[PDB]
Amino acid sequence: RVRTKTVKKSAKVIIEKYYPRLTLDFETNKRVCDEIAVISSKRLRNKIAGYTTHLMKRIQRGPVRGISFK
Amino acid sequence: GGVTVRDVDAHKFVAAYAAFLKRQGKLPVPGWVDTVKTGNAKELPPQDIDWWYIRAASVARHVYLRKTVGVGRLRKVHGSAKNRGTRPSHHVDASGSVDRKIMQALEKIQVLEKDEERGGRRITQQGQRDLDRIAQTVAEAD
Amino acid sequence: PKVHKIRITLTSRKVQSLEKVCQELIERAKNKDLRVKGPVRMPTKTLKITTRKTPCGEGSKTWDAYEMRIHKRLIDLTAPTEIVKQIIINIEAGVEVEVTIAA
Amino acid sequence: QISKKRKFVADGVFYAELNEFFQRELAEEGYSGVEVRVTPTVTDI
Amino acid sequence: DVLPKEVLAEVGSVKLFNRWSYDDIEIRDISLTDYIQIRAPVYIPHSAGRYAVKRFRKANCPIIERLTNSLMMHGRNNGKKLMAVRIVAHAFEIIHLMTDQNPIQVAVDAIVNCGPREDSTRIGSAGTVRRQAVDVSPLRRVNQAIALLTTGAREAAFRNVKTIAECLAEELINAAKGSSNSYAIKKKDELERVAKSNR
Amino acid sequence: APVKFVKVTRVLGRTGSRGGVTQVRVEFMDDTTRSIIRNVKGPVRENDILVLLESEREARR
Amino acid sequence: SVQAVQVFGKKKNATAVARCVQGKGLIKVNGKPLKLFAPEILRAKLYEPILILGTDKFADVDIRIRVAGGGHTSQVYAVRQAIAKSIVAYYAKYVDEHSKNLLKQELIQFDRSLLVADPRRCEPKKFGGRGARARFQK
Amino acid sequence: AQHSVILDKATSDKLYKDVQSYRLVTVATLVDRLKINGALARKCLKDLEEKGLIRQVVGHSKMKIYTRA
Amino acid sequence: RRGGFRGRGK
Amino acid sequence: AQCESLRYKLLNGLAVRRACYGVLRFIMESGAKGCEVVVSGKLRAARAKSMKFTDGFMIHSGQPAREFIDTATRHVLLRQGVLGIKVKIMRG
RNA sequence: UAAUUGCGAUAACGAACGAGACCUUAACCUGCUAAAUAGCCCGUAUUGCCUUGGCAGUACGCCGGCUUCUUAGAGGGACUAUCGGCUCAAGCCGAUGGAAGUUUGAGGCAAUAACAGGUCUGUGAUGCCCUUAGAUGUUCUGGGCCGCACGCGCGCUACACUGACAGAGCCAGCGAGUACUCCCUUGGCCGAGAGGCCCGGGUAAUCUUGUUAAACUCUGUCGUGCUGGGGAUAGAGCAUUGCAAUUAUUGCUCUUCAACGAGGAAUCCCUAGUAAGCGCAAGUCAUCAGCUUGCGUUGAUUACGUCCCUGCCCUUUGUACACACC
Ligand SMILES: [Mg+2]
Ligand SMILES: [Mg+2]
Ligand SMILES: [Mg+2]
Ligand SMILES: [Mg+2]
Ligand SMILES: [Mg+2]
Ligand SMILES: [Mg+2]
Ligand SMILES: [Mg+2]
Repeated sequence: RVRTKTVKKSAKVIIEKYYPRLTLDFETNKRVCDEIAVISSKRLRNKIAGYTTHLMKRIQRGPVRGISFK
Repeated sequence: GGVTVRDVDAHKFVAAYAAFLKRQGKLPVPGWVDTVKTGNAKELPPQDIDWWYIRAASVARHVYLRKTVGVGRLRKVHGSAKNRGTRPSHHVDASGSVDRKIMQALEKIQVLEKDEERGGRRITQQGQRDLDRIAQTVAEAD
Repeated sequence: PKVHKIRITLTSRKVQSLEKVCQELIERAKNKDLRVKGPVRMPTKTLKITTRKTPCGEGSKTWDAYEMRIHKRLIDLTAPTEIVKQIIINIEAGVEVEVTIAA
Repeated sequence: QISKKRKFVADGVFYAELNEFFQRELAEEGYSGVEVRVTPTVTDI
Repeated sequence: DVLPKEVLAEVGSVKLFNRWSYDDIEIRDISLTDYIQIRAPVYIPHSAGRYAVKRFRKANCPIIERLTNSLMMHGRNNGKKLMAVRIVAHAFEIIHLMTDQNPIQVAVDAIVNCGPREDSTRIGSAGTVRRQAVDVSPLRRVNQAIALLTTGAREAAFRNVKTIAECLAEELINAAKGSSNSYAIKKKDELERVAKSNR
Repeated sequence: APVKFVKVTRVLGRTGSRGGVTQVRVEFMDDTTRSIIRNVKGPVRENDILVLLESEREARR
Repeated sequence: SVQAVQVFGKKKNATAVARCVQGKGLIKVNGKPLKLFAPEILRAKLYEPILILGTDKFADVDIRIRVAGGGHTSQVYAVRQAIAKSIVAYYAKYVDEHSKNLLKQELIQFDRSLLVADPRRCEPKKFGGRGARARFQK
Repeated sequence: AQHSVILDKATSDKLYKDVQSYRLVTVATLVDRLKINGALARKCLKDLEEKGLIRQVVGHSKMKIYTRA
Repeated sequence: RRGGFRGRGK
Repeated sequence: AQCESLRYKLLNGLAVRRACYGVLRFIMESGAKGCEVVVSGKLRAARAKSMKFTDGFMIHSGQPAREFIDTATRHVLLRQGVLGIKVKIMRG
């Protein structure tokens, strides 16, 4: 269960471009991503929302190298 | 309370109706007994002597539960597998004359009548009352 | 002007064009104050063909299954005979329509 | 008067007939596919 | 009314199998519990379980059902649980008449006593065997005990006038004690002897 | 024979030429201090209980 | 008006539709009573959902079920699966659930499958089930 | 190997003095030690059942078992 | 008795 | 269509590579993100071989190869034998 | 990590294929849009039994109501969500909830460079050579491709009591069907049987078809004897298909009653609705399945590992090999 580069890049760019509007809850990010992005797959949208909600859990507790937001 | 065919066990009920039909003892027989195979797939005649009467009782039992039935349908209803030799077995139907005439005789005993409007044979007003009457004979027999 | 309770049957392999054909037909009929009956959902007709894949018989033995699907999506209406002629106009390619007066 | 299931194969073969003939005839004129629309009592290509 | 008069007798009391109880279980040893499951009684063994998906999921599964599965073997008898279940019930009825004790009382002691404790392992020696005589885990012990009991009945009843209904019963009653005249005992002691030699 | 009861406390990989045997650390359940290393043929979980005919023999590593 | 609820149960290919209507304590399956419709040894496998709950809680409930498709053990598993939804839907919808929750917890601790179905069907392959044909010389 | 299709007094006396002590009586037991045919054993079950000496435990079309009274 | 090909040695 | 253009140019006397190379430029101005041409047969020798020319992007695996890819193949007759041509174009 | 799948260190930076993504299908919806070629409730007439007020069946309704069950559209639904114990990270293990927690299950498609692999007997795809009117072209009659002292492969039926035989009980799914000539076939009659005759339905969710298949369940007969297990071989008789049935195309009845007691050295396939048991539909077809491709019924023991044999991938290393340890 390892996520590919397309999700890695999309999750990083969404997080750094739009940090505050989305939170640790997975359900909210599910509807946040597809409204502000053009994605051709439902499961891929789930892939992004699931991994992207993981990042803020560890950002909330200490910063992490390789990610920078406004 | 009142009981019907559905309220009694099938195995003992058909035996009871065979015993009841013993006492009337009036169904024509064209002499086919003791000579017929009762089915192409089969090889030996039934051992018990009144198979002509038990089969007719069971046929009248199932026609009570079915709305329209013919000889062709009963042909495959009573069929079974046949040992073709070294080839794998298949499904083939029973003999036609035996099943046709055993129920052709059953109309004139006033149990069921013809259904020429759409086909087949259906059960008659007073015909169903015969199978109904034995239901009470068996129900409180317990 | 005698109503005849027409019924029309449709057939196609693709699904979206046929669906939008019925989708556009239904408002054209409801807005004229015509009693319309719903778009019933007929079973899909699936067809398959199996043949040997290799053309010579050498090597390993492998099969493939071609297939084809057909849908009907029939609709009926209660209207006079002449009015239905102008209501089934402007149909696109592929979809074939057959009309039955059912008088 | 034929069933729909056999009709949908017969007209597919009809399309195949038109497509195959056109390669053998109009190859010089830059042929690239066709499409057929069937209407009652008249057809277009 | 809606229930048979037979089952109306047992409905008043605590739930158990209709013919025989599941109470008063043996106190004889340890290391075989936690792998024989008797806390949940069942009327008939037959059940469409999910016991073949994980490693130890089959450890919490009725033993009687395990016997039913092992009872059907040798090609022809695959999937015939209707045929097997009557045989198990009849064997449990037969063993009750030769001994007033509970049929599960005898069956449990048969399994807990007919399990081998040592086995020989295959270690390569370039054509020779360096049998190290390892021990056997409890789950493997009950697994082999079931197999020996069922294959004994099938071999004994093969081409004999006796029937498997009481053929199965007689090993269980024989194996309840140290009878030593059963097929299962022949293999269990034979295997222990070869492990003793190969120590 | 004075047969003894032992219980497994930890599993340490799978040894043997064919993976049938496993090497475990056992506990004698009579002197809780004592603990040795043995080999087992079947599947083993934590807190399982084994029956040992002879305890003096020891296994590799 | 009349109190009634409809539930359904499924198996591999066995569909068992049930109708629960407020009645007087009568139970019949496929029209015939429970004495008949089952194989003899599996006759035990139909009455447990009743006895585990108690006949006293079946005072004014009537159930009629129609079942078709599948095999012999499939029908008895479908009808036994349908009973749980019929009884729990009628109690949940029409009477206080103080009973319903204790019935549900007690029955599911005995058996979880009473409320959910088990999905199992076959897989197509180009040699049979899962095995290939015999090889000549490997 | 061969059994007896007819029952004589030499075998008849064995029944009425031994079945009072048998714990189980089955077709296998009779064909085993009485040296009688299976058909005769089945006859013996039904003839002696009505005499009031054995009681039914389980009945089946393939095997039947009887015990003491 | 046995063929010597296939380059097996000693 | 380009496949026939290549067939005509190779049917008349012309270098096989020059005819194939001209196609790649003719494809590129139209706006295709990639193309591939395959030529097989007797390349001026008794033994036969094949050559492939490729540029831009390429897909092989998914069903998008079924629609996003336009493919064609033709046979051309020469004085000595037969030559095969396969052309694929991906349109965005 | 299933993966050149990633975390990262870095004389490399940035990219292109393959994997993944993707498509079909099997699992959830008492929520939306609905349906007389699919059902339920309801209302009439009508039948039987208790008689009750009830229970079990029939026929009708076409705006009486509804879509849970049957059906296919638009969408929702799993993401490893939550929790515990490891780790900086990627990740792994267990539990709860949930229809579903191996990538949820199974498939389709699927890289570079290649083989003296197969096919000229699929093609009006094709070079060269050959015979072309005593024809290797075409066409008509008859025979042969099946001919048998022997060795080898893929299968079918069995060696029986966990069985055979006889009556009764009684449950599926995927599919197919009418021409310029009859294609699946209901019902009625005759006929031991195979078959024959007469009305009629269906170009098909409407009729065949509920394809009420087999296995299986209950009640009896036989009684371990190669016997009522087993059906090779052969005689006589009756029929259908076709222009034509002999070396019988096939089907049915009587009789004949072989070998075969779980199989040596060797050897194949397989991890859950899976193995095995059993049948059905379609293909070739005027008739013939012991063959293949799919569909459903009943439904298991044991493992959740390792590189020992037979093989695959990466790195270091050795070489007198490069047709490459044949
Ligand atoms: Mg790709
Ligand atoms: Mg892929
Ligand atoms: Mg490849
Ligand atoms: Mg014989
Ligand atoms: Mg066929
Ligand atoms: Mg050296
Ligand atoms: Mg080197």
